[PDB]
Amino acid sequence: EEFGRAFSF
Amino acid sequence: IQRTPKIQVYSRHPAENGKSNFLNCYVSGFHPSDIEVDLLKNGERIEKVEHSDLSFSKDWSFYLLYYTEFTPTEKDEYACRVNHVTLSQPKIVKWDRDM
Amino acid sequence: GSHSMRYFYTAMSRPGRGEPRFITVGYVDDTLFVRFDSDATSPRKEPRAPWIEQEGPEYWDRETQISKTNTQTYRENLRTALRYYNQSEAGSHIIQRMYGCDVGPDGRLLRGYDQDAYDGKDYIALNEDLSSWTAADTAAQITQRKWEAARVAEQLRAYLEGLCVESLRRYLENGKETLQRADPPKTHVTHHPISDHEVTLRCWALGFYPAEITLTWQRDGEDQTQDTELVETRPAGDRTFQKWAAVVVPSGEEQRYTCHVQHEGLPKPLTLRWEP
Repeated sequence: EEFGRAFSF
Repeated sequence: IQRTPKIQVYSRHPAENGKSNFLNCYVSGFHPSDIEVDLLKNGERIEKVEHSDLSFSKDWSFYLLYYTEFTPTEKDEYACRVNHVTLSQPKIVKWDRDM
Repeated sequence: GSHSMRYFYTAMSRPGRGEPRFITVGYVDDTLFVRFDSDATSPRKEPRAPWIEQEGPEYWDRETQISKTNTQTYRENLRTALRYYNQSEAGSHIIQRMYGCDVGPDGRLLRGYDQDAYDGKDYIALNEDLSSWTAADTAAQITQRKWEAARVAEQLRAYLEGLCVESLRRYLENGKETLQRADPPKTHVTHHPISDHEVTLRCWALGFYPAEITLTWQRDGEDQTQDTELVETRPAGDRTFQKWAAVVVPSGEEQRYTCHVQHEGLPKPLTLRWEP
């Protein structure tokens, strides 16, 4: 299962 | 900047005339990812060739497997034709059942 | 024995040919189990291995949403990278990410990973301590400052020590028939005369899994590293891999050469020789 949070550059 | 592809053409199982097998063309170590690969039978492009999902190695270079079912013979010649931005002309690698 | 789970992202811009393509592939060791392609007719996470198909409907909806959100996030990252590097909007660029965890036989976390690259070069990476970052340049340092300010490392650490190892543990159980089965290499040495003074001995390893393997040629008990042609391990297409190592030896001296094979599927390293 993937990490469900995204963080932009 | 850019890395040219390494190319290997081989069969899934040991070659044996008359026996169905799988012809593979493994392209790896390239960057960027766009790449054109054709499998050839006696110089002509084989249709309905399939390939794996784009993946990459620890050094970030890409790799893909192109393959097609085939029944080898003594006369029929096979090869893999590859083009990439790093190649001025398509590179053709012939299948050698000993490689 | 030891196992790993890794997710690989590739985001590629293509000015003039629509929005950047986003692809994700997930692996457990050398087995692909899930994929996502934003260029698909109906983009969604799709199973690529039998053992993952039993995951519930919520699993697939959550996984698909993560990827759809990522498609948008990475298109933004690509626009940001253009600014960070003072690049125009006319070229094609690529952002890649690989993250995941390694577990030992007991299933406990061995190491966590999270690394990003821009146009094939290292950009930023989570250090092994899972609390600090390593930026490759001043552009990545900009992202580092943002992630440090947002405590991103703390959030990833929580994931890597929990859900990552927990899900991998479940996948190993559900797919134990294959994921926990090592297939040893089938080996043989071929003899190919080059001239009247030298011949080629090729040591073959076929049908093995996982991909990790070691093939070496020795001459009178001495490794011939600098004198051995070793091709890259390649996929057979049936989950297994292939590899060979070759050395050019003087005619009549073939018996002074021995091939050595190491694979986790072998209870003991194997020694082979040309069998005329």
